[PDB]
Amino acid sequence: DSLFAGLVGEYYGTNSQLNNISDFRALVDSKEADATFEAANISYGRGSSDVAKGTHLQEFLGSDASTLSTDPGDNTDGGIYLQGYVYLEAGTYNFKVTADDGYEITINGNPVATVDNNQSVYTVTHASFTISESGYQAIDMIWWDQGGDYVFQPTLSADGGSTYFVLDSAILSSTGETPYT
Ligand SMILES: O[C@H]1[C@H](O)[C@@H](O)[C@H](O)[C@@H](O)[C@H]1O
Ligand SMILES: [Ca+2]
Ligand SMILES: [Ca+2]
Ligand SMILES: [Ca+2]
Ligand SMILES: [Ca+2]
Ligand SMILES: [Ca+2]
Ligand SMILES: [Ca+2]
Repeated sequence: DSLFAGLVGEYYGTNSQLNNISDFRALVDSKEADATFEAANISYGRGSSDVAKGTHLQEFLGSDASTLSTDPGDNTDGGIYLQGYVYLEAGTYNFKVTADDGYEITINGNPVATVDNNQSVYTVTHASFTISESGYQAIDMIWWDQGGDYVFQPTLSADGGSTYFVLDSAILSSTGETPYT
């Protein structure tokens, strides 16, 4: 599998409505990804006029779009599924996520940030969680756009919410091996 400083990204589009996490996960299950990419700087958007139309996905992904495997065709609705590893020291953390529409982030298989509905842009400060052992932790994310505006910026705090960082190539690994890229 390729080793890079990022998460493995998949994009899926649909012409059905995405109302909630279940709907997007079912879309992921239903087919092969419409495009793959390397998610090395997970701060996407904001934009307008549907993520799944035209070149809006490219604009949304920005700095990560040069790794797209293809340019998807138009759809009404769409979203991303990211998976891989993140280096975190043992301790307490919490996410603070800005998004339109919803999303779910899991670490070591456990949900740590959830918005199970559509929404115009909103920032949630999520509850803390603990990491028991320093190292590369498993992480995955889903996010979608039902239409209209779109943005997705998870940030993470290690210091009780005083400072937050974007998850990017400093700490992400596609396989859990140390990237030297
Ligand atoms: O991007 C849109 C936009 O913000 C709409 O005004 C809101 O109602 C939707 O839920 C969201 O998807
Ligand atoms: Ca699939
Ligand atoms: Ca396109
Ligand atoms: Ca950008
Ligand atoms: Ca609203
Ligand atoms: Ca829709
Ligand atoms: Ca939207």
